[PDB]
Amino acid sequence: KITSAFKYINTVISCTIFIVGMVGNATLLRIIYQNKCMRNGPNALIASLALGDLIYVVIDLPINVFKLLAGRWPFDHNDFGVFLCKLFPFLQKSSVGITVLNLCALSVDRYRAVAPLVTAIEIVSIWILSFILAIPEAIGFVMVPFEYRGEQHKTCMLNATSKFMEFYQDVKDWWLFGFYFCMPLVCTAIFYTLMTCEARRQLADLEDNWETLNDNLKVIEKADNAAQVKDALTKMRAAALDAQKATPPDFRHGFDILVGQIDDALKLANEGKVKEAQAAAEQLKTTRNAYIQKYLERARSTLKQRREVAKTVFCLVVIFALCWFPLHLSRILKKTVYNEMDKNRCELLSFLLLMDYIGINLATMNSCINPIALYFVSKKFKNCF
Amino acid sequence: DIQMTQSPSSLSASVGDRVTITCRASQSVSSAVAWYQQKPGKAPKLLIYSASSLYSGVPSRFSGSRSGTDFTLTISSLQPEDFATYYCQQYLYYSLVTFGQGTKVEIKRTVAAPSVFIFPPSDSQLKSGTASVVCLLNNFYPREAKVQWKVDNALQSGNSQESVTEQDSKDSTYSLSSTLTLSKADYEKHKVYACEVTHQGLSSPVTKSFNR
Amino acid sequence: QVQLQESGGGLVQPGGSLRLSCAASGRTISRYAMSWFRQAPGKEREFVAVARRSGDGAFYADSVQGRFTVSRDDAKNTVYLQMNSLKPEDTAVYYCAIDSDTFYSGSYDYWGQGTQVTVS
Amino acid sequence: EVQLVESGGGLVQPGGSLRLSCAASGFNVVDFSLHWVRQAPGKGLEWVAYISSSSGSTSYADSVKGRFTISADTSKNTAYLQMNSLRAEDTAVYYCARWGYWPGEPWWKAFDYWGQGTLVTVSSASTKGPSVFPLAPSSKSTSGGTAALGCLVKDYFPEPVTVSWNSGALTSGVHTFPAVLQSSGLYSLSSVVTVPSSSLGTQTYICNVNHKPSNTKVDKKVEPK
Ligand SMILES: COc1nc(C)cnc1NS(=O)(=O)c1cccnc1-c1ccc(-c2nnco2)cc1
Repeated sequence: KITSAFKYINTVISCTIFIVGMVGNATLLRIIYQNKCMRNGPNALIASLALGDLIYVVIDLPINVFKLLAGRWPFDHNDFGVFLCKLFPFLQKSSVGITVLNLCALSVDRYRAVAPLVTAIEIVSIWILSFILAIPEAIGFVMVPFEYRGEQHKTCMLNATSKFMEFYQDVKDWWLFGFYFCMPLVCTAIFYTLMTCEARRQLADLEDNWETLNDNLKVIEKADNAAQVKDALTKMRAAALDAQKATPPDFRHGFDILVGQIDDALKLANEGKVKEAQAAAEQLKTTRNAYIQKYLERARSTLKQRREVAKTVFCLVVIFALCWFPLHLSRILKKTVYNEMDKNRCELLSFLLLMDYIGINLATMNSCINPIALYFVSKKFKNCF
Repeated sequence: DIQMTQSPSSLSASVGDRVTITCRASQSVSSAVAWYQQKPGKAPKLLIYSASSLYSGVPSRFSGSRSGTDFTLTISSLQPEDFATYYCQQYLYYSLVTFGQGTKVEIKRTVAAPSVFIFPPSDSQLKSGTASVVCLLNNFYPREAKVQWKVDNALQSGNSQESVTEQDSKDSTYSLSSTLTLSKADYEKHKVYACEVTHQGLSSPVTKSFNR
Repeated sequence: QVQLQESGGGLVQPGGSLRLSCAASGRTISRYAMSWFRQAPGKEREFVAVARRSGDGAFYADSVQGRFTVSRDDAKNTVYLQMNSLKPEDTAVYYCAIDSDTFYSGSYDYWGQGTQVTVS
Repeated sequence: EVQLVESGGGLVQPGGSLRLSCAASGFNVVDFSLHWVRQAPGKGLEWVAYISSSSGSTSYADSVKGRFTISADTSKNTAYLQMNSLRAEDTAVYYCARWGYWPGEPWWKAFDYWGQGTLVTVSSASTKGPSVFPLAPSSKSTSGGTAALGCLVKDYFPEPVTVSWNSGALTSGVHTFPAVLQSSGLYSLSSVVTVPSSSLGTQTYICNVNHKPSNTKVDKKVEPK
């Protein structure tokens, strides 16, 4: 029926997800630390995500299977075995933090490139903050008694012991909602909008300058008197002086020589001879085709590459947001519109618990799925496979 | 070609105030603008070049900025030395150089009312052959004022000169002198000469007349 | 031909404040300046404050400098006098005028109907 | 020690010729280009002409083309401007400025050094001294209040004129207005003193004027009517 099949499928998913996570994270870690071409900005953060995934998937699923197939927490005959029911919730709430703040950093840094020590400092700060924020959940769980098989045996559960724990259990659900699924989903969107606007502006400016140069060339080629060449060369000079600023300190020498030839042609036109002005402007085509086309192509390719990395940088966050929502959606129904007298009675009371189990399962499966997409969507990793 | 327009034309501000001057260009000069400062009886000196850059030796309060084809010069602290005329320039190429109209910064104070006097011609001028009357406005702020001469209750729109003094240092006031000159015959053909003053402070225009 | 009267006044006590405005229609204030006065008993109208066109500045006489404030809004055609720290000699009939020139010269023809702000 | 001096200014008749100079110290003309800028009296700035010695290039403004010529001398390190067929609009103050060459920062630096200036006046009439008249206030004009007297000077052709009251005793309380073009040449001027005191003993208040170029000294008394 429902319960036996639920237990069997839970054991199966735990057993498979264990090795799936170890394989994925070990593979990604090896590639990151060995491939000299792989190492870059985002790759350190991705390796951090993989390692945070591994440090949760190594131990936490086997003990869940133990509880599934035994009904009793292991190591109950000793005295240390209590703190496991503290370590089990300690790790989990840590790992999600690592996955959350990082998906803000990927949004923070990716925009900055479009607009080392810093990465190490950010990683250390993120890890320290996530570990610090997960101590209440460790201090909350503690052993509780009951009578079973004739002995006072124990089940790991949350008990109201010290006023700090009380104040924690009042608002833990809403604090989790307001932190782990609210701030990133807005910050990433804001940074995405900023990045898209900036990229569009840069493309527009570059295209406008190049088009100005080409159309002015064509106009001078068909010119007939002094005024036309004068105005066209003035526009050319303005466009070249505006475009020279985009060069990062090769290309600057080319822009300087272009402006110099424009100045010579302008002087010849000022002297009053149109034909000599056309002859002077003839040489501009060679400098164009030998200095400007290359830097235009390089800039276009580089901006393409930045878009390409942002693609996966945000596919990760969209997958995370899709995965975490249903559990909170099912919890909030049992907290705002709880099955007091509202609807369906026996159906809803168990329905909320059923989707809570599904939410737990999907939240755990997020701790394995991310490598799959990184390889499948990014494509760059495939090249390294 | 490539005209430049300076929007403000006279600014009244006190010490410790913020001032901003705007400049607009017709064409698309990239970043070739410069800002100049001139004090009376002296050559201009450079303040800002490339639309944001400080020359060596200038005070650090001066700042400049660019947005599209609009350029802005800002001063945050108005020390006493910062009361002069300011000019805009574009230098895209050697034979294409134009200047703006100019913006003057002046001291601000309360509004006063012009004291007016009228002086009739003396014997010496009429003995020579030419007659001239003067009307005087003293110690008024702000600068704008209007003096109207009436000859026998008939308006006259010629042979009148106006002279205005620069801002004094005692009380930051102005003085104005208006002189009307005529011939000998015209000074005896009519009878009444009057001058009336209108200013933003006085409610009804003031009048002083004499008949001879 | 422009009807324009200030709303406010009535009464006040020492250490108080008010707010008056002869906002007018049928004539865009965007092209002129608004000037304000004070008719003390037994004295000719005395200048108090003037507000020029937008972005040009506001001037005040020495009697009320540092106490009053004039702000103008072109879209609403509303010009205000937020006056504070009133004095026993402030009791006088306030009027308001709009000039007839764009060179900030002297012309005060359109006079308001008259508004009362007495003290004590 | 970058420094520029001009010369050659003066008074010329309508339809004449004149020659200025621009001396440069602390640099070479083969590395910088030279420009002339005008300033009409009580007006703004205006560009006139441009010379570069290295390329031998010259450019002129629209209003001065065909009447001005510009040249340079590298051995003497000087720039020369010659004007012919002058009009009454040409009267202004002239400035000499320097500008760098394109590659690099000197082009962006714009006009960074200027000369002190040279005054040119296009005149028709010759010099003569001034006519001095009094301006006295009547008793009814006083009416208890302060009454101003004045000294009027007319028909003079210097640029500078000086007016003094009681040989500097009446330092505070007087205004001298800028001179005005009057009519058909010549200049007019007035000096006025508010003088609150009404004492007849001190009512002398003589006005003394000086006309230096024509060597004229006139003294007048404003008798209180
Ligand atoms: C609102 O809920 C949650 N919000 C967030 C933000 C994260 N996790 C939540 N739920 S969770 O239950 O912590 C959980 C979520 C996913 C996988 N495993 C567990 C889980 C399961 C069992 C135990 C446990 N400890 N002792 C006995 O069992 C502890 C943890």
